[PDB]
Amino acid sequence: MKRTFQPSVLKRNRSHGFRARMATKNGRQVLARRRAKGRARLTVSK
Amino acid sequence: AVVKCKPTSPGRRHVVKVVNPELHKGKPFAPLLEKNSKSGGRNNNGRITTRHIGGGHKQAYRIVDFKRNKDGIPAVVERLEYDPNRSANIALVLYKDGERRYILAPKGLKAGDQIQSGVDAAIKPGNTLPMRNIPVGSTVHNVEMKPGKGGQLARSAGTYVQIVARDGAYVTLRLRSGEMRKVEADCRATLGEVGNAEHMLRVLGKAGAARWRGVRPTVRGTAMNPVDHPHGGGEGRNFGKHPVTPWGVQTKGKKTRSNKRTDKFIVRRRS
Amino acid sequence: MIREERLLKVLRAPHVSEKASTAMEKSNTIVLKVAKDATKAEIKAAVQKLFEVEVEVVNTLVVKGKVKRHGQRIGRRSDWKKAYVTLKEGQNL
RNA sequence: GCUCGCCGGAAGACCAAGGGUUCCUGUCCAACGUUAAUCGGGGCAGGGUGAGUCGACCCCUAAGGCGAGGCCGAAAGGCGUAGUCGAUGGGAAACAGGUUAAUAUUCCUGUACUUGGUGUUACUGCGAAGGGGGGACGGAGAAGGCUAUGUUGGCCGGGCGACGGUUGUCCCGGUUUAAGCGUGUAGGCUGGUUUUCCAGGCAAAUCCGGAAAAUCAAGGCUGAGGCGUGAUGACGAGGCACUACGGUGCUGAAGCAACAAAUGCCCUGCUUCCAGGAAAAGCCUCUAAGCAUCAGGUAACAUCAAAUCGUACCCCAAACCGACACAGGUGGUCAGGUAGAGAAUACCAAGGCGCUUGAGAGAACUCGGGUGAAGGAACUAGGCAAAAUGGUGCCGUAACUUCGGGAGAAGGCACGCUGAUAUGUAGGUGAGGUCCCUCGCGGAUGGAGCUGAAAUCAGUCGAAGAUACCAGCUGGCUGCAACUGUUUAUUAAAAACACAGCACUGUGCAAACACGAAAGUGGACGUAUACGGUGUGACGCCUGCCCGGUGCCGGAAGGUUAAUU
RNA sequence: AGGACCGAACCGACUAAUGUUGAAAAAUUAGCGGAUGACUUGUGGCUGGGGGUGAAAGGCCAAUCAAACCGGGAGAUAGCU
Ligand SMILES: NCC[C@H](O)C(=O)N[C@@H]1C[C@H](N)[C@@H](O[C@H]2O[C@H](CN)CC[C@H]2N)[C@H](O)[C@H]1O[C@H]1O[C@H](CO)[C@@H](O)[C@H](N)[C@H]1O
Ligand SMILES: NCC[C@H](O)C(=O)N[C@@H]1C[C@H](N)[C@@H](O[C@H]2O[C@H](CN)CC[C@H]2N)[C@H](O)[C@H]1O[C@H]1O[C@H](CO)[C@@H](O)[C@H](N)[C@H]1O
Ligand SMILES: [Mg+2]
Ligand SMILES: [Mg+2]
Ligand SMILES: [Mg+2]
Ligand SMILES: [Mg+2]
Ligand SMILES: [Mg+2]
Ligand SMILES: [Mg+2]
Ligand SMILES: [Mg+2]
Ligand SMILES: [Mg+2]
Ligand SMILES: [Mg+2]
Ligand SMILES: [Mg+2]
Ligand SMILES: [Mg+2]
Ligand SMILES: [Mg+2]
Ligand SMILES: [Mg+2]
Ligand SMILES: [Mg+2]
Ligand SMILES: [Mg+2]
Ligand SMILES: [Mg+2]
Ligand SMILES: [Mg+2]
Ligand SMILES: [Mg+2]
Ligand SMILES: [Mg+2]
Ligand SMILES: [Mg+2]
Ligand SMILES: [Mg+2]
Ligand SMILES: [Mg+2]
Ligand SMILES: [Mg+2]
Ligand SMILES: [Mg+2]
Ligand SMILES: [Mg+2]
Ligand SMILES: [Mg+2]
Ligand SMILES: [Mg+2]
Ligand SMILES: [Mg+2]
Ligand SMILES: [Mg+2]
Ligand SMILES: [Mg+2]
Ligand SMILES: [Mg+2]
Ligand SMILES: [Mg+2]
Ligand SMILES: [Mg+2]
Ligand SMILES: [Mg+2]
Ligand SMILES: [Mg+2]
Ligand SMILES: [Mg+2]
Ligand SMILES: [Mg+2]
Ligand SMILES: [Mg+2]
Ligand SMILES: [Mg+2]
Ligand SMILES: [Mg+2]
Ligand SMILES: [Mg+2]
Ligand SMILES: [Mg+2]
Ligand SMILES: [Mg+2]
Ligand SMILES: [Mg+2]
Ligand SMILES: [Mg+2]
Ligand SMILES: [Mg+2]
Ligand SMILES: [Mg+2]
Ligand SMILES: [Mg+2]
Ligand SMILES: [Mg+2]
Ligand SMILES: [Mg+2]
Ligand SMILES: [Mg+2]
Ligand SMILES: [Mg+2]
Ligand SMILES: [Mg+2]
Ligand SMILES: [Mg+2]
Ligand SMILES: [Mg+2]
Ligand SMILES: [Mg+2]
Ligand SMILES: [Mg+2]
Ligand SMILES: [Mg+2]
Ligand SMILES: [Mg+2]
Ligand SMILES: [Mg+2]
Ligand SMILES: [Mg+2]
Ligand SMILES: [Mg+2]
Repeated sequence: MKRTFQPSVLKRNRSHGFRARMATKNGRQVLARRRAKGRARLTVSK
Repeated sequence: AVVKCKPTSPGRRHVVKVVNPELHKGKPFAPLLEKNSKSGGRNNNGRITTRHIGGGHKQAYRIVDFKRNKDGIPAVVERLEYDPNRSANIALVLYKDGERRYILAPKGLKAGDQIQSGVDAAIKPGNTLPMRNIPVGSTVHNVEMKPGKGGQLARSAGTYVQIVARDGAYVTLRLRSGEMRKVEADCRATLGEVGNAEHMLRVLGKAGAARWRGVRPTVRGTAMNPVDHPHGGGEGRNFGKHPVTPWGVQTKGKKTRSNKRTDKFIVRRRS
Repeated sequence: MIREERLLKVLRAPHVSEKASTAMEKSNTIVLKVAKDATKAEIKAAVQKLFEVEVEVVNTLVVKGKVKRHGQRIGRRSDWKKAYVTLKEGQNL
């Protein structure tokens, strides 16, 4: 039974990483929202 | 020749192949080769804009000479070669100065034949001349529409254009479609038809043979749902509609051409 | 030429363990905790200048710090660099 | 610790992905572990990952992304040129032995190789953002030559057996050695050398392409394996002694041949086919500007340098994805013996395990199996399930057919072991020896030794010889779909979809059409023997009548008719 | 030669039984189909919600699909319980 989550660090970083978020104007809005909320982890980068 | 395959399997029973013993059996001329990757019918937005395209064999692009601009220099047909990118075969030709090129092989062309281009060239197959210098009533191919742009008409296997008339700066041509068109008399054309007229006599015989050529299956609109096609729906086999394309335009007889820019060059439509 | 200030910052301490003792007693290799950003050239220069011994070769590894628990809270110890410095058969550091 | 059982193309070993300290040692047993726990992948503390050569980084690019200017768009933004990123692909170099509780192609020992910088010698036309070559490429099939590997023999060390025999044609074990360096073989490809000239290669070119002669008839490129050296070495049985009995010090004999043999190598080869099978750099070469008694290039030598990051451990799994120590899922590499076609199957090797509650009893009933008198589908919606068939060789085989099929039709016969033919045959391999030569990794003769079917005859045992595992049930009529394929992940695999074929239809290329406020893009680097839409659905014989309705196509006189005025 | 035949790996999923607070939110066991191709698989990429993709089942688009999920309009509205 293959499950929906198949980890891959390269794909993780390329889809949800810090630079991926900063590439677009809506990702920077995601980053601003998380900074305003006070998240201890901004992105999946680490 | 045209060969029928013996029915040793259901996929071989109905296969008819066109086999040319005179086609080159080695690799193509490397300097004249380019890469062309597949698209799947998808444009720069990533969407499918043409349907039923995808897969097939990997192919290299052979840079074929459609302009035929080396005027006055004779060339000898080094050989004939298979081109995966067109229904016609190509001919590798060598010029007297040591330049090799690819042209469309016309009917009757063979290794060792001599070809030339320009106003002073002889009226024989494979020779390129302005249609102002080609006699009227001649059968030409690879016809230019704009002087210097390169041949665009009658480029498929077995196709040709007939020079019907000539009126000042223009020549009327009968096209394979049955259309009469006006083209500047200064446009170029090659003499003779395009070889490989047996290309239309081949039968693929199986679905995999169509898949080898990059064609994907065609689902009929009647077999879809109303949300998928205007033809979809029904409890059983129902149609009750005027046939239409997947986007709602009538598809049996309704005319779609609209070009007032080039309407002036159409002497008569194909019918 | 690496400066003396850099050489003085490079080396952090000696490493004391059974493996380090065996290395010293069998191959003339001293094991040192060095700075994380210390290179083999910097370690060689620092050891020669400050320990007044001749060095044959330097091998380095980065040791990653362990995840530990203190009162049911989770912390991590820092990574550190370990250098195996081989001396020239008569130095006795 | 000794027995027993299980896996052994795995339930063994090594990795990538993913995880992240789960690794090793000491210590503890609260909680966790479906039970106890002294044990643990649990708690705590300490330790452990060593590289010029392995990988990343790095140079080069694919799909694709981003993209100075630019084009487009209410704004946000979209697209895209020059560029720049982007592996899953191309690009230099290390092997064997030893070693830790835990790392090793990284440490040690021995023996190597690569790239670059400097300095000294000599010889010298060097030079790119340009030219050429090369890198560089498919499927299938066939065979030869090899090797990894195995088997047997020889050799060496040990043994003489708890119960009849075992000094022998007896038993057990071992019989191993790398890269590198030298040679250049089976095989594959290609005619060499010189001269003259030239509308081609964004200009030049001595380079590539082309034209014309002369001359030599063997030159060159590639290439597994073998051989020598590496190696007077390392390893090596067991022995001579220790052990804190987990493990250690010293010695060390033989260390060969024949046969069989890969799916690995020659082989990016060869043959053939059509569906016609990446790119760029590294690399070789040619020059331009330029420099030109300098730079730069080539060879030799000496010296320096090769940074940084990963490296523990699990990795078909108790450590990854599944909430679990979960009968699920998960890419690559290795591939022993007997039997076997086999990577199936049975039993074993090396190696690893007995699956974290047990002990009893021996009710109904449930689950998974074995056997069954007489009957034999009478069961049931239905032969569901089960039972049955099953291998090889040979004989034999119907309607129908699109001539291929149907067909493994159906049906039947033989099958173990022993001896002989022949103390091992036909065939395969093939030493020494002999002889010759364009003397070598050579040719001819020869057959020793090894290996070794299948057949016939005779005998022989059992109820049974394809003895286990493994391994088609067969035939007749009929509907549907021509066929192989696809489909409702998780109640429907079908007669549904697709399909080759057929027809109608649009489209003359700035194509129709589709995605896009647009720019652009696909169609297509295609051009009517092409492309799009629609319907039908191999093939055979065919496809009748109706244009009144609805649509489409053509017409353009007349009637009506918008903005406009 | 072949969308050829028999049959492992590999891909699938026709039958039955078990299980159905399961070992498992789709499996196990015994049989079953394809197995050189319209095959299968790793790595990376692209297509985005009235949108995609679909050999077409309204199938699939993160255990969710006749219009995904997340946040907001929002305390929608509810002659109904
Ligand atoms: N010092 C030790 C003993 C000594 O060497 C010895 O006994 N040699 C015999 C010789 C005796 N002649 C051999 O017979 C065989 O070939 C004979 C043919 N020469 C025929 C019979 C056959 N059994 C016997 O096989 C052979 O056995 C030995 O060597 C064998 C070779 O590998 C090994 O397999 C075996 N393990 C080993 O005992
Ligand atoms: N493998 C067994 C499978 C099975 O038993 C089988 O199909 N058997 C066929 C039967 C089929 N009916 C037989 O025709 C033969 O007699 C026919 C009698 N009229 C005529 C044609 C002739 N070929 C066929 O010779 C025979 O082929 C078999 O035996 C051959 C010869 O040893 C083998 O080459 C072949 N590998 C093998 O299949
Ligand atoms: Mg998370
Ligand atoms: Mg189409
Ligand atoms: Mg069709
Ligand atoms: Mg259709
Ligand atoms: Mg459609
Ligand atoms: Mg339907
Ligand atoms: Mg509709
Ligand atoms: Mg009906
Ligand atoms: Mg070292
Ligand atoms: Mg390191
Ligand atoms: Mg024991
Ligand atoms: Mg821990
Ligand atoms: Mg442990
Ligand atoms: Mg407990
Ligand atoms: Mg622990
Ligand atoms: Mg800009
Ligand atoms: Mg862009
Ligand atoms: Mg780019
Ligand atoms: Mg780059
Ligand atoms: Mg890579
Ligand atoms: Mg280990
Ligand atoms: Mg061998
Ligand atoms: Mg194979
Ligand atoms: Mg390891
Ligand atoms: Mg358990
Ligand atoms: Mg498990
Ligand atoms: Mg698997
Ligand atoms: Mg097995
Ligand atoms: Mg248990
Ligand atoms: Mg019982
Ligand atoms: Mg019972
Ligand atoms: Mg009972
Ligand atoms: Mg029972
Ligand atoms: Mg029973
Ligand atoms: Mg029974
Ligand atoms: Mg009975
Ligand atoms: Mg009976
Ligand atoms: Mg009966
Ligand atoms: Mg009955
Ligand atoms: Mg009854
Ligand atoms: Mg049954
Ligand atoms: Mg009926
Ligand atoms: Mg069917
Ligand atoms: Mg039919
Ligand atoms: Mg029919
Ligand atoms: Mg499926
Ligand atoms: Mg279903
Ligand atoms: Mg367009
Ligand atoms: Mg047409
Ligand atoms: Mg269509
Ligand atoms: Mg139909
Ligand atoms: Mg009709
Ligand atoms: Mg097949
Ligand atoms: Mg079949
Ligand atoms: Mg099969
Ligand atoms: Mg089903
Ligand atoms: Mg099964
Ligand atoms: Mg429906
Ligand atoms: Mg789902
Ligand atoms: Mg809606
Ligand atoms: Mg409101
Ligand atoms: Mg409410």
